[PDB]
Amino acid sequence: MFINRWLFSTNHKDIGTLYLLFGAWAGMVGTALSLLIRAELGQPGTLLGDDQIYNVVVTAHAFVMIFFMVMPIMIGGFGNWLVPLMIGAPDMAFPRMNNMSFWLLPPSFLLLLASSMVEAGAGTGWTVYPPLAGNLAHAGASVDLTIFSLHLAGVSSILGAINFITTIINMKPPAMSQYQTPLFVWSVMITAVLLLLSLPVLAAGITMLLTDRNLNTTFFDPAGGGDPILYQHLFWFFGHPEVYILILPGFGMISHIVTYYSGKKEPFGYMGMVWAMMSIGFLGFIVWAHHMFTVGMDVDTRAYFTSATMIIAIPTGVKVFSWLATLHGGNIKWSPAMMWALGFIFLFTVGGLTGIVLANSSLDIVLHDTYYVVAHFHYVLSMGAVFAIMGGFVHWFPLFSGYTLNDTWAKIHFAIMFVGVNMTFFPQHFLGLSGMPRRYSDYPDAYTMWNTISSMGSFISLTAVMLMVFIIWEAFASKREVLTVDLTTTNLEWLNGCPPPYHTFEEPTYVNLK
Amino acid sequence: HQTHAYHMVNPSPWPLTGALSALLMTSGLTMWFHFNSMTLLMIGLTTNMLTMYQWWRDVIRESTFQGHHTPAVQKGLRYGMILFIISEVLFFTGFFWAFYHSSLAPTPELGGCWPPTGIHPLNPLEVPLLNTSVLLASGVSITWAHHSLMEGDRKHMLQALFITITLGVYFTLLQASEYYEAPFTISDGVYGSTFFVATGFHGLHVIIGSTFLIVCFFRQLKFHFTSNHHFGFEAAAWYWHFVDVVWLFLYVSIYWWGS
Amino acid sequence: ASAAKGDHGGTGARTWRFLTFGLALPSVALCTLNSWLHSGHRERPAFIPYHHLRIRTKPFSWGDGNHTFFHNPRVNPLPTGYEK
Amino acid sequence: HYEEGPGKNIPFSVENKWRLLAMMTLFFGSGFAAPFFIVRHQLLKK
Amino acid sequence: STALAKPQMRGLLARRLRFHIVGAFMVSLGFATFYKFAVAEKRKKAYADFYRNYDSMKDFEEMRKAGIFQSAK
Amino acid sequence: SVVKSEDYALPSYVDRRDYPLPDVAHVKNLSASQKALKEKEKASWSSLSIDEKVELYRLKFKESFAEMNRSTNEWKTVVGAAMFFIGFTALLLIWEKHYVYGPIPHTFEEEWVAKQTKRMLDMKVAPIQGFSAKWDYDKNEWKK
Amino acid sequence: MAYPMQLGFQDATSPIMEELLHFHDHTLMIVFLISSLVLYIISLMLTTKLTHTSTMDAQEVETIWTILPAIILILIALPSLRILYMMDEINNPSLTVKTMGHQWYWSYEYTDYEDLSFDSYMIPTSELKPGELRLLEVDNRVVLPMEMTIRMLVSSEDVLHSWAVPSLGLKTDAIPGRLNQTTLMSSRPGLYYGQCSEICGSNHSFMPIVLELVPLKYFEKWSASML
Amino acid sequence: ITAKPAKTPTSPKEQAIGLSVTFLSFLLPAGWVLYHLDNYKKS
Amino acid sequence: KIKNYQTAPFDSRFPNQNQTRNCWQNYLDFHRCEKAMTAKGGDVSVCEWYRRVYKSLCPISWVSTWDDRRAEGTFPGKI
Amino acid sequence: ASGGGVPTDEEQATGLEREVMLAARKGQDPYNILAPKATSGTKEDPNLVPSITNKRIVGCICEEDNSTVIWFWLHKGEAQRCPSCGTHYKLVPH
Amino acid sequence: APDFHDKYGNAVLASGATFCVAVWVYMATQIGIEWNPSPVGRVTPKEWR
Amino acid sequence: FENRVAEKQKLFQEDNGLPVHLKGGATDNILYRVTMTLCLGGTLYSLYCLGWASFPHK
Amino acid sequence: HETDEEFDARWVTYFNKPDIDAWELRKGMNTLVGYDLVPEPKIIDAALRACRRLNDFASAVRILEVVKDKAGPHKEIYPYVIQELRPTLNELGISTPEELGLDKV
Ligand code: HEA
Ligand code: HEA
Ligand SMILES: CCCCC/C=C/C/C=C/C/C=C\C/C=C\CCCC(=O)O[C@H](COC(=O)CCCCCCCCCCCCCCCCC)COP(=O)(O)OCCN
Ligand SMILES: CCCCCC/C=C\CCCCCCCCCC(=O)O[C@H](COC(=O)CCCCCCCCCCCCCCC)COP(=O)(O)OC[C@@H](O)CO
Ligand SMILES: CCCCCCCCCCO[C@@H]1O[C@H](CO)[C@@H](O[C@H]2O[C@H](CO)[C@@H](O)[C@H](O)[C@H]2O)[C@H](O)[C@H]1O
Ligand code: CUA
Ligand SMILES: [O-][O-]
Ligand SMILES: [Cu+2]
Ligand SMILES: [Mg+2]
Ligand code: NA
Ligand code: NA
Ligand SMILES: [Zn+2]
Repeated sequence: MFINRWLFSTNHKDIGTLYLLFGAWAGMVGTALSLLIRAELGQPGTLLGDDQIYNVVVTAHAFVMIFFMVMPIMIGGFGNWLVPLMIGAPDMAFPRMNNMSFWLLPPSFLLLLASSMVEAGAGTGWTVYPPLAGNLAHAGASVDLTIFSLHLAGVSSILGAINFITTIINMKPPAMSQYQTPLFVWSVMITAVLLLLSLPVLAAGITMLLTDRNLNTTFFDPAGGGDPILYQHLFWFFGHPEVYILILPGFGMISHIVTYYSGKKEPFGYMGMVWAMMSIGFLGFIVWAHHMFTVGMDVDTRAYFTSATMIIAIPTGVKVFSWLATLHGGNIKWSPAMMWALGFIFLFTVGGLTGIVLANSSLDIVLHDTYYVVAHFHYVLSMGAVFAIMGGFVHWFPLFSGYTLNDTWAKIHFAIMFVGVNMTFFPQHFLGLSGMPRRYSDYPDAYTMWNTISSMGSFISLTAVMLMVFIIWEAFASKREVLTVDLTTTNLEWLNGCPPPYHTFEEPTYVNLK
Repeated sequence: HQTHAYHMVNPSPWPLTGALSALLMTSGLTMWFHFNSMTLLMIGLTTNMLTMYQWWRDVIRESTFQGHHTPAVQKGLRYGMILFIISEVLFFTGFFWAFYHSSLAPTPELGGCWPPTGIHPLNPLEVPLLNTSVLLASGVSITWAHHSLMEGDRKHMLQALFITITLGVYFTLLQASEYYEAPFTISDGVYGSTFFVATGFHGLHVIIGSTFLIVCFFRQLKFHFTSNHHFGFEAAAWYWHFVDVVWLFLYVSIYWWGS
Repeated sequence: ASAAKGDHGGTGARTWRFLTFGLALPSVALCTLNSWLHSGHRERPAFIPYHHLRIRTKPFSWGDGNHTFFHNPRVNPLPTGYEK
Repeated sequence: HYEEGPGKNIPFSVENKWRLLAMMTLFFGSGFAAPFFIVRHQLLKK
Repeated sequence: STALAKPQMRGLLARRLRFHIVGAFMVSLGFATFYKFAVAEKRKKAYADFYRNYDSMKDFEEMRKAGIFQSAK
Repeated sequence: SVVKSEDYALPSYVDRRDYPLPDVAHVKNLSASQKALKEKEKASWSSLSIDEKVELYRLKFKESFAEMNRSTNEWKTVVGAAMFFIGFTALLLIWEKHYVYGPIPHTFEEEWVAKQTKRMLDMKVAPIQGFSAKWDYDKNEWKK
Repeated sequence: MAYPMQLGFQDATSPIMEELLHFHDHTLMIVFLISSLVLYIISLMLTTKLTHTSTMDAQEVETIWTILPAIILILIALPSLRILYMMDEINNPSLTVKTMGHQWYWSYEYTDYEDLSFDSYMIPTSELKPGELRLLEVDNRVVLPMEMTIRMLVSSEDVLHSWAVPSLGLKTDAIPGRLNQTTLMSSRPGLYYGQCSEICGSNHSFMPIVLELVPLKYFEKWSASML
Repeated sequence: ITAKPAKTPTSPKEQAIGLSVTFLSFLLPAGWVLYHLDNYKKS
Repeated sequence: KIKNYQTAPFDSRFPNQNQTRNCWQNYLDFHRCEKAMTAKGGDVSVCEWYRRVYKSLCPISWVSTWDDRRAEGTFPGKI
Repeated sequence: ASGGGVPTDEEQATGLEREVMLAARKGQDPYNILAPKATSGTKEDPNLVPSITNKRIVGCICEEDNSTVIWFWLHKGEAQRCPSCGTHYKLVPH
Repeated sequence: APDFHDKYGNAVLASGATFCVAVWVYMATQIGIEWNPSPVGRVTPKEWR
Repeated sequence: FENRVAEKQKLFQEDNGLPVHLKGGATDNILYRVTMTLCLGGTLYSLYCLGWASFPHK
Repeated sequence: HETDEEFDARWVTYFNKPDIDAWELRKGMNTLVGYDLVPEPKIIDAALRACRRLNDFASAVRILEVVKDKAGPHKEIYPYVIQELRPTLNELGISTPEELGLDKV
C-alpha cells in the first residue's frame, strides 16, 4: 500500500505533497549553501579556499534554490494541489505522466550532488558559460553531471507544462470559460506556456555545450569558428522567461491571499490581471539580451533591449496597483499569510524598480556583474518568490493537512525572516554601486562593513528557517483539526473540507449557462 | 462511481521506472564519456525501452480494451500531442539559431567565409534532393493511409502505411550512407558541428517517428483502430509531418543556402 | 499557387492514392535515377592540416579516441593526414 | 481503499510527535548538513 | 438636551481615499523638490565647482611629489 | 455549540463584522425554558426582560461585535519573541567569530590603515565628493 | 577606488561617468518616489475600519495606472538613450591599447609604434608595501596619458574575463576570438582601479586592473623605458 | 478559520524540546564541519 | 604620404564595439598587397599603411598565430 | 479499390466510451459533458440539479460574463438560493 | 479568562528586547569584529613612502 | 488475420481488482519484476559509481 | 446612475415586503453592509420591522451593531442613528446593544 500510494501515484494531491516535501528538503540544501557563501564573505580574507570551491557553492546555491526549491514548490506543489480543485476537475489530464515529472527530480538532484562530489565541482555560475565550463577549463565529469541534471529537470518541467496546459484548457466545467477561472489557475497556465517554449532552447544550448565538451564540436569554440556569445544568447533566451516562470505562480498566489484576507469575493480588475500576466509572459521572451549589455553588442540592439525591458513595468504596475485596490475597503485580517503578501507587494516593487535601473544599458555597464544585480534579484526572489511561497504555505497548510498552524509562531517567523532578508540584501546595493564584483570569495578592504552586515543578516534568515521547521512540527504534534473556513463561496479549493478526500469531484460541479 | 468523462489512471510503476531510466542513461553517458564504460548506459537504455513499451501498452489496454478514451479524454490527448510537438519545434529552433549565428558571421578561423575554407559541402541536388522527395512522398502516402482508415478500408490503410514506413526507412538508410560518404565530420569545426548535430537529431526523430508508425501498423493489423477512433495514428501522422517540415527547413538552410 | 494539377471535387482516399502513385512515388523514382547517375566517388580532397578542422579537444569515447563515429578512410583524414 | 483525513494523507506518520520529531530532524537536518559535508569532502581531496 | 445633527453617512471610505491620495501626491512633489536639491543639484554643483578652476598639471605634480607613480618620480 | 469535521458541506456559523447575519443560529437545540423563551419572542418584545433579550441574542449569535472585534496583547509576544530569536542569532555569530574565523588580514592593523589613508589622500581618491573631498589639504586635517 | 562605508558610485574620473552619476540620480529619485508611494498607499489601505467589499469598477482607474507609468518610463528612457548614443559617438583616439585576459592576470599591448607588451599581476598580500591596497595593487600598472582619448581593445586568450574600471564607467567583456572596443578618457592624473568582472576560475577575485594616468611626456618616456 | 482544540496538546516544555532538537539538528553538524575547517585545509 | 601616424583611425566599415573584422581585414589587406607587389616586382612599402593599422589593432598572439599558419600553409584566409 | 475490414465505434467501442456514445444517441448526458441550460430560477421554477448522491456542488455565474463564480453545496430537500444573486436550485437525486 | 499574551506578553516583550540589545551590543563591540568604519574624522594619516 | 479485440476487452475488463499493468496475466508480472530489478539494481550501481568517482585515483 | 434617494427607497421597499423571509432578511443586511455607506435610519427602521415580522429579536440587535461597525472611526454616526430610531425602538421594544451590555469586550 505504501509503495502503491507514494511511488506509483496517479493522484494530484499526493503528487502535490511529494513536490512540497522535495521542495522543502531542497530549501534546506539551498539555505546551507547560502550560509556558506555568507560565511566566506562575512570577514575579509579566505575561509574555505579559492574561487573554485567558493563558486561551486554559489553555482549549487542557485540551481538548488531555482530548480529544486521554487519551481517544484510553486508549480509541482501548489499547482498540483490547487489547480484541479480550483476548476472542479477530478485530477490532472495526464495523472501518470504527472508522477514522472515528480520522480525525475530526485535523480536530477542526485546528478547535481554528484557534480559537486567528483573532481573539483562545477564552479561555473548557474549560467554555465563557456569556455570556463568547457573541457579545458573544467576538465572531467562535474559540468557534464550539471548538464544532465538540467536535462532531467527540463524534461520534468516540459512534461509538467504539457499537463497543466491540457488540464486547464480541457478539464473545466463546460459552462466555465477561461475568463471564469481563478487568477492562480491563469498564472500556472501562463507559466506552463513559458516553460514549454523556453526549456527546449536551454536543452539545445546545454546539449551543444555537452557535445563541445565530449564530441569535439565547436559551437562555442572560436578555434572551430564557434562563438562563446552564442551560448549566452541560447541560455538567456531561456533564462529571462525563467525568472517570469519563478514569479508568475507567486503573483497568482498573492492575488488569492490578498483577496482572501481583505474579505473580498474577488480581486480588483480581474481581466486587467489576466492581461497583465499574459503581457508579462509575452514581453519576457523579447528581452533576453539585457543580460548581455557588456559583451559588445551594437548600440541599436542595446537601445532596443533597454526599451523592451522597461516596458514590462507597465503590466507589472497594473498588478501592483490592483493588489492595492483589492486591499482598499477590505475587512483586513492580519493573518500570517497576509503579512507575507504585504511584504511581497512592497519588496517585490523595490526589486522590480532596481530591475528597471539595470534595464538601462548605459548604467548597466557599471552595474553589470556587481552586487547591485545580486541585490535586485534577491529582492524579487528571497523577498518575492519566497514570500509568495511562505504566504501560500501558511494559507493553505490547513487545507493540505487538516491541521492549523500556531498563528503567533507564524507571525514571529515572518518578523524574523523580514529583518533577516532586508539586513542581508539592502546593503548589497551599496556594494554594487561602489563596484564589488559578483562571484568573488574575497573583496578589497573597503567593502568590509556591508559584507559584515549582509552576513549577519543571512544568520538571522537561518534562525527563521530553523524556526519554520519547528512550527511545522508543532502543528503536526498538536493536531488542531480544522472546523470552518470563511469565504468558501469564492475559494472552491476549500469546499471539500480539510484535507479533501483522496478523490474529489467524482461527481463534477453543476454550472449552468443561462 | 464517477459521473464525469475523465480517466482516473490505475496506480502505475512506469513513471518511476522511466525516471530511473533517465538517471541511468545520463549517469551512463557520463561513465561512457569519462570512465571508459558502457554498462550503466546499456542498462539505462534497456529500462527506458521496457518502460516505454509497458507504458504505451497500458495506454492501449486502457483505450482499445477498456474504453476509457471518451471524447473528452481524446481531446486532452490531442492538446498533449500538439504541445509536445511545439516543444520539439523549439528544441530544433535552438540548433537553427546556432547554424545561422555561425554561418551568417563566419569568423577568421574559418577564413571569414561560409562554407569554411577546407569544407566541401554535399551537392543539394544529389542525395539531399532524393531525401526531400522521399519524405514529401511519405507525407502524401500517410495522408492516403488516414483517408483509407476514415473510409473503413483496412487493406489500403495497411498498404499506404507500409509505403510510408518504407520511405522513412529509405530516408534513414540514405542518411546513414551520406554520413559515411561525407568528407567532413562532426569534428570539422562549426560546419561539421551544426551539420551533424542538427541533421542527427532530425535523423533520430525520423527513427522515432518511423517506430511510432510501425506501432500503428501492428495495431491496425490487430484491428485496434475504428474508422472514427484512432488517435494513436493521428498523433503519429502529426509527428511525421513535423519530421517532414523540420527536414524541409534543414534542406533549405543547411544543405542549400549553407552550401 | 494552385499547384498546376486539379480535382478538388473531394479529397478522399482515392485521390490521395492517385497522388501517391501518380506524383509522389514517380518523383522518388526520378530522384533515385538522378542520384544513381551522379553516384560514384568524388575525388579525395588533398590534405591540409587546417586548425579549424579535425578538432581534438578530448579523445572520442570509442576506438583509439582519434576516429570519428562514421570514419571513412577514403575521405576523412586524421589530424595528421590520411590513413596509411 | 487508502486512509483519509488529517495525518493520513502523507507518506510519514504523525501518530507519535516524538518519533515525528526524530524523522523531521533527520529529514531537514540531512538536507542542511549535506553542503557542509560536500565542502569538507572537497577540502579533504586537495 | 438637544438633538444631534445629521452627520455625513455615505462615501466615508471614498472621501478618506480622496483626501489621502492628494497627501500621497503632495508629499512626492515636496520630496522631489528636496531630493533634487539635496542630492542631484548638490552633485552637479560639486562637479562644476571642482573643475571650474581645476589645474590637472598641478594635481599631477602633487601626486608625483607624494611618490604615488611608477612612471614619474 | 459543538461543530463536527464531517459537517463541512453544511451551512455553518461564523462571527464576521462584514457578515452580520450568519447562515445558521449559533444554538439550534433548545431546552424547555429556551423553547418557552422562543414562544415568548412571538409576543411584544417590551414584555421580555433584559436577561431574556440577552439569552435570545446568545442563542442566535456566539460573540457580539465588541467581543469579536476585541484587541489582544499578541503583538507583545510576537515582537518579544522575534527579538529573542534575533538575539539568539547573535550567539551564533559570536560562536562563528570565536571558533570559525581566524585572524583578518594585517592590512586592517591601525598603522597600516593610517598609512593607507595618507596614500589614498596622496592619490586624491574620490576628490570631488567621496573621500579626499573631505580632507582639508591646506590645513592638513579632516574638514569640519 | 571604493572607500569604507561607501553608499554610491566611485567619483567620476571621466565625463561619461559624470553623465552616468546624474542619470542614476534622476532614476533613483524616480525609484524612491514610486517605492514610497506604494508603501504609503499600502499603509493607507490598511489603516481604516471602514469597508467597501462589493464589486469595484476597474476601467477608469486602470488608465491612470498605465499612462502615468508609461510617461515615467519615457522620462527615464530619454536621458538613458542620450547617454547610450553619446558613448557610441566617433571621437578619434590618439592611442590604441590592447588588453588580454588570462587566468589569472592581464596582459597589455601598446603596439602603435613599438612592440611594447607586459603582464600585470596582483601584488600578493604578504608582499604589499605599507599603505598599499589588499587585492588591488599590481606589479605593472597600465600607464596612460591623461586628458586624451584612448581606444582600449579587450580580448582573452583563455576563458571569459571582463575588464572594468568603475570610476571611468568602464566594463568590457574579454572573450577569446573577439576584439571588443571601448574608449577611455581621464579628466585627471592619478591611480584608477578595477577588478575582473567575469567568473574565470580559481583566482577570479585576484586579477585586478590599475590605471596610472600621467601627462603625455611622462607616458612617452615610460613607454620607451618598457621596451 | 476555526479549529478544534489540540487532540494532543504540546505544552511549553514540549515545545522547548521540539525547538531545541530542531535547532541542534541544523547547528551541530554544520558547527562540527566549520570548527574543523583548519583540520581539512591541512590535507 | 600621411605620416605622423598616431593610431588606426576610425573606420566606417567597422563602427561597432566588435572590432575583430577590422583587425582581420587589415591583416589580409597587408599580405595581399605585399604579395601583389612582389608578383609584379614593385615596392612593398606601398602596403605599409595596412601593416601599421593591423599592428595597432591586432593582438600579438593573433598576428603570431596567423603568421605561423601562412608559413605552414594552413592560413584559411585567401591571400 | 475500396473494401472494408475496419471496425466501427458501434461495433467495437466499449466501457465508458461506449456509455457516452449510446447516451448521446438518446439525447442523454449522464457524464456531464454538456453545460446545463438555466431555467428562470424562481422558487416555482428552480434550476434542477441532477445528482447520484444527496449533495452536489453548484457554481453560479450570477450575471453573464461575471469572472467570479459562486460555489456552494446543494443538498437534497427544499430549494436553495445562490448566496450572491438568490437564483433557486433544487437537487434531484438519482 | 486571560490568554497567553495577557499573562506573559509584557515579560516576553521586555526580556526579548533586553536580551536582543545586550547580545548584539556585546557581539558588535567585545569580540574583535573589524567593522572597517570610514577613516574620515577618525584616522590621523601617517607617512607611508 | 482475425479481429480478436472483443476477447482482449473481456480479459482487461474482468472484475479481478488487478491494475492495468498486471491485468494481462503472469507475463505482466515477470516483465514488471525484470524492469524494476534492472532499475533498482542499476540505481544502486550508479551510486557505487558515484562513490568511486568521488575520490582521486592517482 | 440612481440618486441617493432612489437607492434608499429601493432598500426600504426591500425590507418592507410584508412576507419577507429569513433568508431575504439576511441576504439584504449582508449585501447592504458591503457598500461604502452607513445605512440611513429609514432603511434600518424597515429592516428592524422585518425582524419583528420574522419574530427575530436577536437579528434586530445585531443590525444595530452593524450600523455602529460600518461607521468605523466616525463616532458621531451611531448615536445619531439610535436617536432617529428611538420611536421605533420604543414601539417594538428593541433594546440597543448598549442597554443589553453587548458593547462590552
Ligand atoms: C523572480 C525573479 C526575477 C524577476 C521577477 C525579475 C524582474 C525584472 N528584472 Fe531581473 N534578474 C533576476 C531575477 C528576476 N528579475 C536574476 C536572477 C538576475 C540575474 C541573472 C544572473 O546573472 O544570474 C536578474 C538580472 C536582471 C538584469 C541584468 C543585470 C545585469 O546582469 O547586469 C536586468 C536588466 O535589465 C534585469 C531587469 C529586470 C526587470 C526590468 C524586471 C521587471 O520584470 C520588474 C518589473 C516590476 C516593477 C517595475 C515594479 C512594479 C511596478 C510598478 C509599481 C509600476 C511603476 C513603475 C515604473 C514606472 C518603473 N534583471
Ligand atoms: C530562488 C532563488 C534564490 C534564493 C531564495 C536565494 C536566497 C539567498 N541567497 Fe542567493 N542566488 C541566487 C538565487 C537565490 N538565492 C542566484 C540565482 C544567484 C546567482 C548565482 C551565480 O552567480 O551563478 C545567487 C547568488 C547569491 C549570492 C552571490 C554570490 C556571489 O556573487 O559570489 C549571495 C551572497 O550573499 C547569495 C545569498 C543568499 C542568501 C543569504 C539567501 C537567503 O535569503 C536564503 C534564506 C532562506 C530561505 C529563503 C528559505 C528557503 C527555503 C524554503 C522557502 C523552503 C520552505 C518549504 C516550503 C514552504 C514547502 N546568493
Ligand atoms: C541518421 C541519423 C541518426 C542518428 C543516429 C546516430 C547515433 C547518435 C545518436 C543520435 C542522437 C543525435 C544527436 C547526438 C549528437 C551527435 C550525433 C550526431 C549524428 C551523427 O551520427 O553524427 C556522426 C558523429 O556521431 C558521433 O559523434 C557519435 C555520437 C554518439 C553519442 C551520442 C551522444 C549523446 C548526446 C545526448 C543528447 C542529449 C539529449 C537531450 C534531450 C533534451 C532534453 C529536454 C557523424 O559522423 P562523423 O564520422 O563525425 O562524420 C561523417 C564522416 N564520414
Ligand atoms: C532510438 C530510440 C531512443 C528514443 C526513444 C523514443 C523511441 C521511439 C518510440 C516511438 C513512439 C511510440 C509511441 C507509441 C504509442 C502507442 C500508444 C497509443 O497510440 O495510445 C493511443 C492514445 O494516444 C497517445 O497516448 C499518444 C502517445 C504519444 C506518444 C508520443 C511519441 C513521441 C515520443 C518521443 C520520445 C521523445 C524523444 C525526443 C528526443 C529529443 C490509444 O488511443 P487510440 O489510438 O485512439 O486507440 C483507441 C481506439 O482503439 C479505441 O477505438
Ligand atoms: C553556518 C551555520 C553554522 C552556525 C554556527 C553553529 C553554532 C554552533 C553549534 C555547535 O557546534 C558544535 O560546536 C562545538 C564547539 O562549541 C564543537 O565541539 C568542538 O569543540 C569542543 C571543545 O571546544 C570539543 O569538545 C569537541 O570535541 C569539538 O568537536 C562541535 O563539534 C560542534 O558540533
Ligand atoms: Cu578573470 Cu574573473
Ligand atoms: O532576468 O531578470
Ligand atoms: Cu532577464
Ligand atoms: Mg558578465
Ligand atoms: Na572570504
Ligand atoms: Na482521423
Ligand atoms: Zn448566483
